[PDB]
Amino acid sequence: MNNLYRELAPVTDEAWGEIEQEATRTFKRHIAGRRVVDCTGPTGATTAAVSTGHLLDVTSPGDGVIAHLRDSRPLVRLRVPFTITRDAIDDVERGSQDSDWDPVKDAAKKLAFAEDRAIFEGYAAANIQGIRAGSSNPGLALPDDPRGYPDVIAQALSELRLAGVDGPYSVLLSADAYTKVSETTEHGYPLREHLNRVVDGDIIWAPAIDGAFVLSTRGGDFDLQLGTDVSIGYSSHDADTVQLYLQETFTFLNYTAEASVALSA
Amino acid sequence: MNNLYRELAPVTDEAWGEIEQEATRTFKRHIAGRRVVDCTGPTGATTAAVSTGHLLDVTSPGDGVIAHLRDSRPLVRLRVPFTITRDAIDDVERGSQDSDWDPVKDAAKKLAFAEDRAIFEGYAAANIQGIRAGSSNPGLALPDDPRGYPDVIAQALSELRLAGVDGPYSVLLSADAYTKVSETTEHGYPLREHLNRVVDGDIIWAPAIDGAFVLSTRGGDFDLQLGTDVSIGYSSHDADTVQLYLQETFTFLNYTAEASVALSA
Amino acid sequence: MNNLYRELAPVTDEAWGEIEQEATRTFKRHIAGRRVVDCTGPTGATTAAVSTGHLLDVTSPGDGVIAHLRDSRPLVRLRVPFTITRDAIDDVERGSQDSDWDPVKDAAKKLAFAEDRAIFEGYAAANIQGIRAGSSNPGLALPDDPRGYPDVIAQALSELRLAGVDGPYSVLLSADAYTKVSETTEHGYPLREHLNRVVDGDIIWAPAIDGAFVLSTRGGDFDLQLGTDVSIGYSSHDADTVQLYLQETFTFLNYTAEASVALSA
Repeated sequence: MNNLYRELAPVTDEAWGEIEQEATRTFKRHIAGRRVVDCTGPTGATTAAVSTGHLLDVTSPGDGVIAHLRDSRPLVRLRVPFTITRDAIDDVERGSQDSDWDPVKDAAKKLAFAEDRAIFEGYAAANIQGIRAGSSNPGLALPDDPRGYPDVIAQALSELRLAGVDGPYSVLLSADAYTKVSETTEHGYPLREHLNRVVDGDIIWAPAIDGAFVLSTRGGDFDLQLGTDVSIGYSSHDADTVQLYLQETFTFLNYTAEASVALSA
Repeated sequence: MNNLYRELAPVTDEAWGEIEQEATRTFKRHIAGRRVVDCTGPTGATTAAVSTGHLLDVTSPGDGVIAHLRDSRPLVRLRVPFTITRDAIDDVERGSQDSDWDPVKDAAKKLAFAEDRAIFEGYAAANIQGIRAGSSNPGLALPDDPRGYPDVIAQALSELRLAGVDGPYSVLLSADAYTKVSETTEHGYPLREHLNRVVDGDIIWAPAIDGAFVLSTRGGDFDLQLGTDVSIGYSSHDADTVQLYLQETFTFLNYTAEASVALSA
Repeated sequence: MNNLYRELAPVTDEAWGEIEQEATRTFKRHIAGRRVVDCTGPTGATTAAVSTGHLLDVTSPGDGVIAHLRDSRPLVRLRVPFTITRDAIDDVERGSQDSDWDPVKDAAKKLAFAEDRAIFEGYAAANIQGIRAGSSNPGLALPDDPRGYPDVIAQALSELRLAGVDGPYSVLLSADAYTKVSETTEHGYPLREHLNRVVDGDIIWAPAIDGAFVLSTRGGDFDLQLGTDVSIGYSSHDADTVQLYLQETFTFLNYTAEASVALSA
């Protein structure tokens, strides 16, 4: 057995396969960060913190001793509990499709949005600085006319060039901002066909974040430290329902404050 | 012999080859569904229904017994009768072309439109829910200016993204709506060259349906269960004509109500 | 794991072996049908219905299309819940006999009687016609003097001969009717030794049914379609008791209405 207690769940292996596929697809769909950032681990269940390598002054233990407490960032565990009906589970070994995995999908969306907001917006209670607060470049703003977005993006890319940051650059837009750039034409010309040439990397739907971000993807600038990847485990059950949860443990380290521009909403 | 009774038809093998080729080409041309939906079977002549895996409460047979009647969806057989002249058949072994297979073509069009309207518009008498009624996403509408269609399509695709549905997405338009998007330019730029980039799958002529549909083609969301594929069989003949029919038996299962948007006319 | 959730039950493997043996013996003892009828399957967990091969007229989907909905009979699942004490289970690995499996026995009796009454008496809520309602031969009656039973049975067998139905014929009697024919002598001669020669097949105790039935056992006339054979699974437990259930899913098809005579009580 294992800390997930899957062997205790009234969930047949076919329904485990279904819940795993639904969670994996929904998380991969909503998660923006792991396309951009370097993705280190999973280092395992025993990793509690990561070495920042820095040292902190602390009161000496005794005469003439110098004491430096070593700095580290703790890993945070996020867990989203979700309840699936036993009806939907038992239907699976009867060969069903259209078992209602909407609790799994909504849970995986909440988890992906919590991770992505920890990465980009920061999560103070975990001491995750986040790309927005950890960005040294001038904060831009998106206009109300999406036809201006290639201007603000070429501005941000000129900030990145002047800051000395290599490509390949990539741009992340919030869900509505991506809708706008998906509709928009300039004089009938597809404006995302202009963006696909202004931006030499990729243009990414990031529904969790606010405004937009322009980033380098040269590597080494952003590091998502996974302790444990997205895991499905058992909480409880009753006559009608099984309480499961989605869980991961991670921390985000922002190594290069110049490597990002925040485009505020 | 066989339930088609082809051996009883006054139709030479060359004219069977001609009628089969005409029916196959005309059905493949008109049928939209089988390009989008997963296409399971033909499971054979013995399949009468498909397991939905669900269970239905029914009155118990006796004290303390629990009885659950198992849910299933019946297969429907569609048959279109068509009459070809014996003149046109006997001409075939004389090496003719321009034998009048227009009855075969009109029959294959009626059959393809009946299948596609069962899939998309639903067929109440078969308990086929259909994608339109079985779609949970907000119902859109097409504008009178086709230059607006990339907007309504990027709207529907944003609904699909927000609903968490993967691509590759595809768009089906009714015959006139496809004519309109085939003509249209925006500022001279081919508007279907914009659509070919907004839509990462395919843009499909679907003359049977009303308005338009935007769908995912990731698989597993729509399942056309063929009992028997399109089959040509013999009904009767007289001195001048042979009554044939086109027939198939199928059911359509709509597993993912979120995976579709109906764009009403 | 599996839809029975046996791995979740606090029931040691020795007590599983005991409960399986008690259920199997008690079901085989009470079940009359499966000695007479052909017994097809178990076809598996995915079978929801059986093809009757017939076709049903339904409203056409469109001009000139002919639509026939295919007829099928749904499978019914019967479940009898039964509670065994954990005392009786834990006694088993201590090497006990006279663990109180009377809940298992009473459950297997209720299940066997529900199946046999579905087969013979019919089960309207499952659309099981049943041999009694599905018998075309004249309905006989049993007399109050069991010494008349060889007469009524030779009458029924003459009905079967005149109806053109082969042997080997068999006779099923309700529990008291079998008691009566077990006691009875005519002039000291064992009357079941007369019946063993009037009836060339077998004489069967059928406690579930009313009156008696005389049947052919040539095969092909009666078909019990098992989806899943008698299965033991776990519902819940507490500190003192385990709620289990006995379950099967089946349907009965009565192919030859002339092949049976109902001898009413």
